Amino acid sequence: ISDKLDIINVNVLINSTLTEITPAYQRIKYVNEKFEELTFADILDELTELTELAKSVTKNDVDGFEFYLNTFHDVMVGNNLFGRS
Amino acid sequence: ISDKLDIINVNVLINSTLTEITPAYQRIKYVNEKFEELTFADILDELTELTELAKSVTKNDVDGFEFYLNTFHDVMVGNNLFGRSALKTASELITKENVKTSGSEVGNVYNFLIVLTALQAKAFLTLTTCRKLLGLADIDYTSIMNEHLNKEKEEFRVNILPTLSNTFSNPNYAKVKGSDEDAKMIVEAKPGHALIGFEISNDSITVLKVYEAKLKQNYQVDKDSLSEVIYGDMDKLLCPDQSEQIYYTNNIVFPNEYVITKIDFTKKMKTLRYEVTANFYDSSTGEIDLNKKKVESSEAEYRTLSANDDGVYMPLGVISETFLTPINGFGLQADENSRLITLTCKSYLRELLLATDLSNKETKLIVPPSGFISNIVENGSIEEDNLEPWKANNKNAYVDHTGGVNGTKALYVHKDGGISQFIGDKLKPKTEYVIQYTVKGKPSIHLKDENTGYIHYEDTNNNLEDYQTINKRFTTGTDLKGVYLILKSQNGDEAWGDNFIILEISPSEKLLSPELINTNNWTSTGSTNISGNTLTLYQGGRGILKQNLQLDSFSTYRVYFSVSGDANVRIRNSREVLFEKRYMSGAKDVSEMFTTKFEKDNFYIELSQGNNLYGGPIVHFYDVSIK
Repeated sequence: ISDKLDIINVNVLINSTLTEITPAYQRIKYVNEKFEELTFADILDELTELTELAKSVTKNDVDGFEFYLNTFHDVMVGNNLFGRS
Repeated sequence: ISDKLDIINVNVLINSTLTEITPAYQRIKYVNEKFEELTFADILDELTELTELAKSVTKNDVDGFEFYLNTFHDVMVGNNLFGRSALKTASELITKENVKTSGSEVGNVYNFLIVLTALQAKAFLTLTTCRKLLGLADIDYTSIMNEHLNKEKEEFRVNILPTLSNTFSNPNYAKVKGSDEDAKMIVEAKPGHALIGFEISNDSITVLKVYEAKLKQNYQVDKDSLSEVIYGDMDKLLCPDQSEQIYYTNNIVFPNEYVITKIDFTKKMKTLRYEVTANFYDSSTGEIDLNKKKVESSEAEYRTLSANDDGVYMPLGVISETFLTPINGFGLQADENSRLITLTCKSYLRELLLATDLSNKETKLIVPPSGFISNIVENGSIEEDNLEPWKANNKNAYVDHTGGVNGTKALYVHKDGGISQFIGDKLKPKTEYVIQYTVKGKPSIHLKDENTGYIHYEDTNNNLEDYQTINKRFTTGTDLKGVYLILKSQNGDEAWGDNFIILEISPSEKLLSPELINTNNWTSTGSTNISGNTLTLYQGGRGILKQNLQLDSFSTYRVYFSVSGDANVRIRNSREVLFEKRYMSGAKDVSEMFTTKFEKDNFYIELSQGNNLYGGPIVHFYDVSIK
């Protein structure tokens, strides 16, 4: 029973870190997977479809890509409400 | 406490998967539900609103609809921060909360997978529809959709399916009491058919509803061959009521390529004993050959429910995989501490999946129908507003839409014009039938024949202020071809009903018990005399009355004696004994139950009494019989 309780507590802490980090993680993963060829270093179609994305990524907003990067770092280090990393 | 901890851990994992997947899920669900008509294949207003929506859907952003689709797939497969998959946690949950579930774990988890894959497919469909509606260039999302669905089904096949059970039991229970009147049942399928599901329902009378169908490929089912059968003596067979009951529990399991086709319950002397037959089925073709394997309930494991005034808990619900499939195993379990009875079958769904859908093939899985297919009263529920089957004689008694089982269209009657439906042909003579219907008011139902004044079923005088569901049984005996159902109002009042059902229950066979012993086969030795129907052993002689018998395999029998004097009786084999007793002085009358076990060979009854200097007196047997 004590072993089960240890596992449950670890899972609860994982739930907390997920609540904190999952949106930034998912958005970073999507943007990375959708800019592989360009960073790896129909044509006009893909170029326009990725230029729209680029515009959506460099946009300086409260919910911008830079916001998600900074929050990812803060949750990695432990700059949270409760000091968990 | 450990069980509670398991439940809590499963709930925590569900919380994690929710945190990961709930936004994409909600947005996909909303977009799908808001693009139904367009993908189903004020005007300008809705078109402009859906053009704005489409613009909001095809927009390439970090938080676009494609982003949510990709994240949904990634959380389904397990491409997360910590390598957990929504499918694994969903399977864990389902495996835990399978309390009142009708199907198996394989079926439930695969139904979860089906609903999610359908969500994703419809999401891609509405995405393409939006792109077309706006006028943009086709991106052909079929490749991405196929990749996602195939990877998800592969996740399920590899990491989920191997650890799921394929056994399904009955979900619910009901208190019931039945007659111990030597009942018998034979749930049998047509020679070229198989059993695929059962449904036990108890509204007012208990009824079993068995399905049958032909198979095609890899245990698939022929949708153009579904058939139903109804049985009524299911409560009389699984209930002790007054004087105890015995159940021979044993989980028959046949090898693969075999499909159950018959189940014979034989209730002889308060012992419930079922035998199952399984025909051979070729996985490649859809034909079931007449190569049969028969398995019975093993003797050594029987459980007895003692007599109790309260009724026992009999199964209730749909005993069937989430998708109709052949049955590979069958068993019955009984619990005395709770007086529970559970039917538990074992299906082939894993094989069908591994051979078809999980191989990127095609499948048409049939869901257990929640209504009687064999119903002979067309449009009984009266959902189609046009009463083409039914009809009204006089300008009254019409379709009251407000009436009926909540959201339906009931039949109504006011003055003297009754609504009638012709159902004379689709019947049989002297075969039992079950009628059922819900009604409100003061109705009057009659199954009447225009020719001859025979009145099969009649129901009158019922001040049902609220909706009440009547179920009765009856028989038929007349021309039949001129019989039809009629709904009028008692005297002159008004009333309306719905949910008309007339089922043809299969006839129940009476359990025959052979006499087994005849006076003409009494191998006697020593000083002993058989006079008509009496046996006499003389004291002082080393004589005995041995008689050979022929007993079935795992059957039960009852021996009746009326003895006077000191007697000993032993029903036994050469190496096993079924019964043995020396009643000593008192043996006026005695009935004794004895079983056979896995023997059925060289069984004999010995009437004997061994003593030395006892000479003169005699011992007498009367009415010695095995039944």
